[PDB]
Amino acid sequence: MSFVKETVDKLLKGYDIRLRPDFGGPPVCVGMNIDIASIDMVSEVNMDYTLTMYFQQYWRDKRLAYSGIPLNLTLDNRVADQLWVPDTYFLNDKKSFVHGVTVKNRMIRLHPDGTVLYGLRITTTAACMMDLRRYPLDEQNCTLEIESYGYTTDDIEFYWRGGDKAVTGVERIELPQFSIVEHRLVSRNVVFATGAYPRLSLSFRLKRNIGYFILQTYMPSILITILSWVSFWINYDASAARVALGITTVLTMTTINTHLRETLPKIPYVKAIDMYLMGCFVFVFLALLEYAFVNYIFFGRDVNAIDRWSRIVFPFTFSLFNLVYWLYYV
Amino acid sequence: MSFVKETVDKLLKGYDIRLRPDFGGPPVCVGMNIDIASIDMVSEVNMDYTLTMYFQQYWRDKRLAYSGIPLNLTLDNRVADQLWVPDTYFLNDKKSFVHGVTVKNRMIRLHPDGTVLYGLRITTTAACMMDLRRYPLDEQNCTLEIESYGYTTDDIEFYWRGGDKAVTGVERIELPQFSIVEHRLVSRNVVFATGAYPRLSLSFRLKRNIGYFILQTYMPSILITILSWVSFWINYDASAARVALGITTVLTMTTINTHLRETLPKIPYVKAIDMYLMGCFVFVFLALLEYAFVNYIFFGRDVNAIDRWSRIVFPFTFSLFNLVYWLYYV
Amino acid sequence: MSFVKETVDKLLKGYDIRLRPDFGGPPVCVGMNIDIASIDMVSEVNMDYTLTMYFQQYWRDKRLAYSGIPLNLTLDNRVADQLWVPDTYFLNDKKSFVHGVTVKNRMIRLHPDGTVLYGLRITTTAACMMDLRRYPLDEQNCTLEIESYGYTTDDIEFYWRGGDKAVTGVERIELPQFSIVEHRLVSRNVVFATGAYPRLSLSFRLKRNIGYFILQTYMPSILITILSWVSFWINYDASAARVALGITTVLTMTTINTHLRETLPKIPYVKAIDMYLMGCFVFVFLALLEYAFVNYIFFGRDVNAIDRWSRIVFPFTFSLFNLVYWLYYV
Amino acid sequence: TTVFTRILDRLLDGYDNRLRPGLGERVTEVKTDIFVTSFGPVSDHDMEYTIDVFFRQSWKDERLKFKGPMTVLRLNNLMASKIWTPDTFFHNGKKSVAHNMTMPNKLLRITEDGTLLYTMRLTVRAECPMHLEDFPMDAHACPLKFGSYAYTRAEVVYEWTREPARSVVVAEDGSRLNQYDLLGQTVDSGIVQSSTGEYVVMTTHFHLKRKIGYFVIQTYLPCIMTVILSQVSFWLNRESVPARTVFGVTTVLTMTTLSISARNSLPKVAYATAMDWFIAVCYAFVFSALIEFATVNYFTKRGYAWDGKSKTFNSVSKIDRLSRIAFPLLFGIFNLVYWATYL
Amino acid sequence: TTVFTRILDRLLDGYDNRLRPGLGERVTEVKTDIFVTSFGPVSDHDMEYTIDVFFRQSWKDERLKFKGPMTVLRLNNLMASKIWTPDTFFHNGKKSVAHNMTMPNKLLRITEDGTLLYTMRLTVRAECPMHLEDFPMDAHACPLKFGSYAYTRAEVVYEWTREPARSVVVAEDGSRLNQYDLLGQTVDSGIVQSSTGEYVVMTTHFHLKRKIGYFVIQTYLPCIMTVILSQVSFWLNRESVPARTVFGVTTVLTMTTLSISARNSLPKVAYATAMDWFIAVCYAFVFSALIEFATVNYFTKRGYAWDGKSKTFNSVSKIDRLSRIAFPLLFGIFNLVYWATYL
Ligand SMILES: *[C@@H]1O[C@H](CO)[C@@H](O[C@@H]2O[C@H](CO)[C@@H](O[C@@H]3O[C@H](CO[C@H]4O[C@H](CO)[C@@H](O)[C@H](O)[C@@H]4O)[C@@H](O)[C@H](O[C@H]4O[C@H](CO)[C@@H](O)[C@H](O)[C@@H]4O)[C@@H]3O)[C@H](O)[C@H]2NC(C)=O)[C@H](O)[C@H]1NC(C)=O
Ligand SMILES: *[C@@H]1O[C@H](CO)[C@@H](O[C@@H]2O[C@H](CO)[C@@H](O[C@@H]3O[C@H](CO[C@H]4O[C@H](CO)[C@@H](O)[C@H](O)[C@@H]4O)[C@@H](O)[C@H](O[C@H]4O[C@H](CO)[C@@H](O)[C@H](O)[C@@H]4O)[C@@H]3O)[C@H](O)[C@H]2NC(C)=O)[C@H](O)[C@H]1NC(C)=O
Ligand SMILES: *[C@@H]1O[C@H](CO)[C@@H](O[C@@H]2O[C@H](CO)[C@@H](O[C@@H]3O[C@H](CO[C@H]4O[C@H](CO)[C@@H](O)[C@H](O)[C@@H]4O)[C@@H](O)[C@H](O[C@H]4O[C@H](CO)[C@@H](O)[C@H](O)[C@@H]4O)[C@@H]3O)[C@H](O)[C@H]2NC(C)=O)[C@H](O)[C@H]1NC(C)=O
Ligand SMILES: *[C@@H]1O[C@H](CO)[C@@H](O[C@@H]2O[C@H](CO)[C@@H](O[C@@H]3O[C@H](CO[C@H]4O[C@H](CO)[C@@H](O)[C@H](O)[C@@H]4O)[C@@H](O)[C@H](O[C@H]4O[C@H](CO)[C@@H](O)[C@H](O)[C@@H]4O)[C@@H]3O)[C@H](O)[C@H]2NC(C)=O)[C@H](O)[C@H]1NC(C)=O
Ligand SMILES: CCCCCCCC(=O)OC[C@H](COP(=O)(O)O[C@@H]1[C@H](O)[C@H](O)[C@@H](OP(=O)(O)O)[C@H](OP(=O)(O)O)[C@H]1O)OC(=O)CCCCCCC
Ligand SMILES: CCCCCCCC(=O)OC[C@H](COP(=O)(O)O[C@@H]1[C@H](O)[C@H](O)[C@@H](OP(=O)(O)O)[C@H](OP(=O)(O)O)[C@H]1O)OC(=O)CCCCCCC
Ligand SMILES: *[C@@H]1O[C@H](CO)[C@@H](O[C@@H]2O[C@H](CO)[C@@H](O)[C@H](O)[C@H]2NC(C)=O)[C@H](O)[C@H]1NC(C)=O
Repeated sequence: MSFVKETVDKLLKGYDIRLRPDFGGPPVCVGMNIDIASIDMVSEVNMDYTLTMYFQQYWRDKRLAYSGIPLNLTLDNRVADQLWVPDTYFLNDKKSFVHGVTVKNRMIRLHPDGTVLYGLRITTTAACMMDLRRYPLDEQNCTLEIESYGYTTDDIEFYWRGGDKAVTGVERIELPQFSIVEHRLVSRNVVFATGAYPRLSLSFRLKRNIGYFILQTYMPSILITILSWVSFWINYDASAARVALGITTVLTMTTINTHLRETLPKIPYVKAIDMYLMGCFVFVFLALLEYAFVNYIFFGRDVNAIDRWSRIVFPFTFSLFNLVYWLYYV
Repeated sequence: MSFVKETVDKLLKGYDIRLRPDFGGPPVCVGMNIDIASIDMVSEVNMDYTLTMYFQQYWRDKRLAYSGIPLNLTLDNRVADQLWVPDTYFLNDKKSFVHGVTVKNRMIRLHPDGTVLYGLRITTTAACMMDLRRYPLDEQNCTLEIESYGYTTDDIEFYWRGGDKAVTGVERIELPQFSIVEHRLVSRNVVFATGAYPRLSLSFRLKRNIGYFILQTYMPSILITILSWVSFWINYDASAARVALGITTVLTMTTINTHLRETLPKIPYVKAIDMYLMGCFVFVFLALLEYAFVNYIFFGRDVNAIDRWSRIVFPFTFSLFNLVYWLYYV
Repeated sequence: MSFVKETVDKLLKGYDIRLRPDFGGPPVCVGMNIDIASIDMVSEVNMDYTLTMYFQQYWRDKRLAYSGIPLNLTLDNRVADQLWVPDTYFLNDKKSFVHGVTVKNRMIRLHPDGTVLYGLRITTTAACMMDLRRYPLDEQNCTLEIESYGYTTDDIEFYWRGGDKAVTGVERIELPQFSIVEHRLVSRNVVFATGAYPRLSLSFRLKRNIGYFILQTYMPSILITILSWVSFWINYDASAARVALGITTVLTMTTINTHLRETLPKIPYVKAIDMYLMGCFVFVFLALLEYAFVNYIFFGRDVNAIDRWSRIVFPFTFSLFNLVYWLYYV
Repeated sequence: TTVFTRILDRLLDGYDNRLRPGLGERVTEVKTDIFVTSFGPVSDHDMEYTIDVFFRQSWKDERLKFKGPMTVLRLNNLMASKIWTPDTFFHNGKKSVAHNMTMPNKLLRITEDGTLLYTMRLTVRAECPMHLEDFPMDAHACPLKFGSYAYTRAEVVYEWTREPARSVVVAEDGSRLNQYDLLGQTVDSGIVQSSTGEYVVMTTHFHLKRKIGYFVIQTYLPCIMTVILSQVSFWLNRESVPARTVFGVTTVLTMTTLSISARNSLPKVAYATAMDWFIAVCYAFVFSALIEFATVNYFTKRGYAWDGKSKTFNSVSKIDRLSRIAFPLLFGIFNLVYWATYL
Repeated sequence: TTVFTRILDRLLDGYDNRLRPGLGERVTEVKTDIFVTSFGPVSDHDMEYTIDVFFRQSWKDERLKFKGPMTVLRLNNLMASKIWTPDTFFHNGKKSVAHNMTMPNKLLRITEDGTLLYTMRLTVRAECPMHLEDFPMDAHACPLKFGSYAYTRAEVVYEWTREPARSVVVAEDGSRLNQYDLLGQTVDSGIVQSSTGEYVVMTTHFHLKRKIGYFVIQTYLPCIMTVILSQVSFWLNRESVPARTVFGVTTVLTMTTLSISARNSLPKVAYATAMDWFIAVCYAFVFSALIEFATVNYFTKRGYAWDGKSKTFNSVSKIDRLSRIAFPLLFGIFNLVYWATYL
């Protein structure tokens, strides 16, 4: 055990953590792979998502090569403070942390040739600007940008270790509201005022689950809309009954819209849910407005003809609206 | 690498982080430039906005001059804790932090002539006192005040490094609710009881997007107000129908007003949204009063004239009210 | 100050923080007293309360005895990190912190004989399981359990310094929702697998105030119930008036329960508030159902007897229900 | 104290805390047990639960053997950080808390033989994936998995201090659950393979069953009473059109209010739970009650009701007479099928 | 800069930051003043307020005398933590933040005489107990007390730097209040005795007056306009029973909705405030209006209204004729008595 202890002491004796490997030489190549433990929250209100992952980085540091020990030295995570590590950060993250119970979830594993394995368990909230025009029939694309903060491409280069197999665990992920249609790994360079920087991107394509919205949002609106047509089958002279049905369904539609509208942030552009809810709101609005013409055209001055046609036009026009809507968004 | 390692150790040996460059001599000029990443939030309730940026400080320190190396030393971020850095703070900042995953989002770059470039990736929530009288048709001016905490202009000077180009990334800002109309850079000296302190200010002007409030707030109120006029076309003897319509519109209007009370702040004065809702509330209130006068003038004591007269004046006066409202605010 | 500096440095020379006073000898006796500053919050939803206090601990350490200075040496609070302090913790605390503005709210005061006074200003959110069956007419017993994490009674013993006068400031506590009825101090030795641990418990008995609930819960429910009886005084033939009165009271009663559904917690069993609301809901349900029986007997298959008798039985039985409810719960 | 102090300073002499005991020589065996002081609240919205535990770890380090008057030493919080301890973490943990009031809530003991007992007090938030198809009559097994983050099974293996059933102990006053009952737990262990190698994983499942009383008084009873109230319209005379229209339409608005609120407490899942079907069927009944009157009113001939002293009058609808039986019976049957299926 | 560097090292030569100046020799006199950059929001629910200050403390430490080219030195944040500073704390503070972005927001200036100026930028949440019986027409004096945590008045005494009135300064743009007006401030000092000894306390009271325009447009006007609406029922004919029953009952529901929400903003206090009495009276007026019609309907004979041409018809209720005057007048009187009392 002391032989190993002496070896580790030698490596860190005179070790300069302020200098990257091969300082002034060819850029150090850093390979990364990720194991995704879970995706926890995907919030439209905050336009972000939470991600718990195992984040591994591989690079070769000749200063950390050792011989005579036919084993890979897994060391206490507190040794990471005594080594050079890439200044990797997540360009689009909002808030992130490394877990610290019972100790900091950090791993340092050395290999004889000088390869360093640096693993972290990270929960990161990352910004995902979502396009909600087709919501809730929408498909999103959320990314995770991995870039070096200080070092340019002359000093550090990134690559996915293992190609398209560099990210695992995606198939096992279960989201209460989305399905992972696909994921991609990209590698590129980004040019700033201070120089070019290496970039690694991980992106997912998310398709939203529509079944939930049918029971919560679409179904109550559909039934109230059908209810508003009950007015067309009541006698023209039942003013109290037809107004009470008409005005209470208009109230009901507002009730439906209000306690649903708090599920979405203040996003001012037209969405798929808005068009359907407003389509049904216009219909109930017209059903109550239709009786104004019916009542006036009898008492103020044929009457059954207008109601008779409404018994067909309103069901027909609503089906035409539904056909156009679903085809356009599906 | 040993040559550079000894070069750096030479600089820090005898270095005094407690003294500013040219201490007791001419003030140290610190140049600043900001690369804005995003404005995550702008909250009226808390009256603040969240800003993510790369905050860079640029000054000259003769004690860090190095010779023989024709390169700009990019060092590990941990070396920043061993140098002198300005005591810059954000005056109107409520809460802020430097991102710390995977490492501290901090950058130090040295130059041969002793010039230090110091970059930080900062998320800050800055206080923004808002004038919401024209809300939601309001235009806000939210600033960031940059100052030295414990140095005066006899010791430190601030300037925007690059003139009007010292701030970039404004076109990157994607606020769902606002649009960045303009930004300015201001340099001024702030005089307190303790002395005069250099000050730099970055300010944005925000114009709120109105489309959401048209669909969500204004349009329902317009349709309910129109619905209240359906009473004028019903028989004067349909008391149950006309009272139920009128009273339920009042209840509906309160529902819009009361639920709007929870999302909006406790700002105790009349705003643009209040004037439209109160205008629409008065119109539906008067329509309910209109039938009461019709009902009273008939049974308590003409009747058809009032309904005929109300069918024109109410739609006309509401259109005039809208015309005066939108001209005075758009 | 020269002599004092020598004495202080002498005590800490060779001082071993890792060892308790009289380590390997008789147990160290730690006297405690608490000065409560405020009980900020008591939340039924989170099942916890917030307590700010001044927490003093007294013990004798012969390693810290000093002579020749006829003064009690109050030392900068940072010296506490250099001394041995008890490993005291609160067994039922959820979130707690020591205040740290302007400096750490901590005190060390040495005495010539070696007595150490160690005081902290702590704000702790402590878990308090609550039996809310009699809510809002309930009395709660919240506690604070003080234990040594590591040592056993062979090593450390706790006692209340000053007996029942150990805790002060209780009489000055004002809570908007509760009133402190009593407090007790208990000393006991909790037993686990590891061994016996010293324990001190400070407990308060809270009796909830009823004024808020009378105006917010009981009074609206009572008035709606009395309003439902108005139907008994309307003609049986006025079906539109009596049904609208009856069903709107049912709707109103659910409005109270649903709006108080979100303020109240998710505690799934029958509480006192539930019984009163359920009782009132049954009375208004029966008043509406009473007219259904009146309508069916007249139109379907005397009639005035049911209404005349309902004008007495319903007010009487509600009074009888109230008498039983209030006597049982008060 | 001086004699004792020298032993401590000697213990860590030449001691490297970066190397596990028996490095390159054998497998470090860690014996663990848990004492749950309070099984905290469970959150359906976040699909997580809180748990307060005394996490006890035990292992052997020959480098820490000592001789002296005492056979057991209770180390300070500072000593535990000077020596090597297992890097145990929770696999499904979300945001755990190590309590630091007033001092670090840790304890390290050493026996003369070199056996280390190491305890800490933690509040752990952990992932509990919930299949809520039978909600609110559902049961779940919330897991708690832990192991070494960095050391593979060839280096560090975990085990339970005693029999696995007796290794996870819950305090008698530990249940901090408002809506669940802690039926019990099962204790197991296994192996997990990842990109960095194979690791020993110690697992514990807490079996929870949801209390239904909240949803009966909040959701089921109002929904049942609303359905009953919709059927009370069948006993009103057919000629009271405004009264039976208000009756039916306002019962529909009550179901809409109840249906929306019930979902908002649920996490945003996209399948039908048990409560969804009950609400959907109740919605259909209340919907069908207003459609039934639409049919009755379509065959009413006279706008006036029976005057009480008999000009012809409308007969009592045969649709109403059958609905007074069919609707209560079908709803009664539906409740037996629903409640027997899920209970 | 070498000459300057040497002086700094010599200063802290043998300096003991654990001992206050003049320990065992005299009483340390700390001179304090506060500059309020922003008087943050006030939370009625939590009964606290936020205040952003520049907290300046000044005292003399003869151990830090120096001689050199300059007469005043500005010390970096690292130097301030190396010396002895007062252990000042806020007695009624709940959670305070010493900002640390980008660097520590502290400042230590030393004059050759040995005088130290020590400023820090703080955000303080403080307890402000409120007597809300006059709410929303209530005024409060929110306090801000501070002193030494560990040093008794025999060791450390605090004084204001200049005239107590001029020692606390509020920046012109410093008002960050939404619903309050900062009327002014009174600055005092005194002695508070506790279990550990007598301590000096510096106190500042900020006199706040609540802005009422919010509750007038959110609560008072809807309540007043609903009460007026309930009285509009008096002008309908007595034969329209469904209309006047719907009218009266929905105004009761509106009062219930207004009463429930108005108290949600208020902290859960068990006494009656100025808004509760106004709402209770409005509730009684709306309740009585529906009871008024119940009495009118009891004395109605004919179920048909006046035909409009002329068989007998009901006469306009004498209860209605009087209620059209008494109800508006009594509410008018109540408003004058109510507003004149609290305004
Ligand atoms: C979510 O949305 C993001 C965009 O915001 C998508 O990301 C884009 O993904 C595409 C691939 O689907 C990327 O396009 C590819 O870029 C590769 C890298 O380009 C860099 O390196 C090359 C040299 O290798 C340089 O020439 C170039 O300037 C860059 O520096 C290319 O190698 C790829 O080439 C492929 O296509 C070409 C033809 O176009 C072939 O000739 C090649 O052989 C090869 O097949 C390709 O162009 C794109 O760069 C990404 N954009 C960003 C901003 O990262 C995500 O894909 C999307 N998520 C999902 C799930 O759809
Ligand atoms: C949001 O609202 C803030 C205010 O709350 C606006 O900030 C103000 O912006 C204006 C410019 O639009 C500033 O006015 C300019 O100030 C400069 C700095 O003044 C200091 O330094 C000079 C010496 O250089 C001193 O004399 C002076 O006392 C200060 O110490 C001036 O240099 C500018 O002068 C220019 O215009 C004048 C004519 O007005 C010419 O005579 C000059 O030659 C020169 O061209 C000018 O006065 C103002 O100071 C800012 N106020 C604050 C508090 O920062 C934001 O602009 C606004 N946001 C948006 C988007 O509009
Ligand atoms: C909130 O609810 C908690 C319980 O959940 C209450 O706490 C209990 O309080 C009672 C007193 O009111 C405690 O009973 C007392 O316990 C003392 C300690 O017992 C320990 O030590 C003895 C040996 O000395 C052991 O046998 C025992 O097992 C314990 O280890 C006793 O010393 C007390 O006895 C004294 O009084 C009795 C009369 O009451 C005399 O007969 C005795 O001679 C002696 O003078 C007494 O038994 C009880 O232990 C507490 N329980 C817990 C769990 O702490 C709180 O009181 C309640 N809050 C309020 C405000 O009421
Ligand atoms: C402004 O103020 C903020 C706090 O409000 C400071 O942030 C703190 O910075 C210090 C110094 O870097 C941190 O202390 C260090 O913590 C390391 C461990 O941190 C991890 O674990 C903790 C929990 O235990 C987490 O809270 C944290 O997020 C990390 O996950 C230690 O390893 C460090 O010790 C090492 O360095 C010291 C240096 O003296 C050596 O003595 C040690 O031997 C060892 O090598 C160190 O203790 C502190 O954790 C930070 N707090 C927070 C909340 O993040 C800013 O630094 C400060 N800014 C300036 C300019 O001073
Ligand atoms: C969702 C249900 C939809 C049902 C749709 C049902 C559609 C349908 O068929 O309606 C016609 C009839 C209406 O019955 P109902 O009794 O209401 O109507 C009577 C019927 O029209 C008689 O023919 C009339 O006598 P007459 O000969 O004119 O002198 C009588 O006049 P009056 O003497 O009273 O003035 C009417 O009242 O109903 C059934 O036959 C089904 C009963 C069982 C229905 C069971 C339903 C479960
Ligand atoms: C809170 C109210 C409590 C009321 C308690 C009960 C108070 C009480 O006694 O009411 C009944 C009485 C009359 O009520 P009202 O005028 O509405 O009823 C008329 C009355 O019954 C006449 O006697 C009838 O004529 P007739 O002679 O039969 O031919 C007439 O019928 P018709 O001619 O139209 O066909 C009825 O309409 O009202 C008062 O004295 C009001 C006093 C001031 C009340 C001031 C209240 C503020
Ligand atoms: C140091 O503290 C001790 C304890 O508080 C002081 O002893 C007290 O002296 C007063 C003198 O009137 C007595 O009335 C108390 O009963 C003593 N307390 C105890 C616990 O014995 C002591 O005086 C303090 N030292 C100085 C110099 O003030």
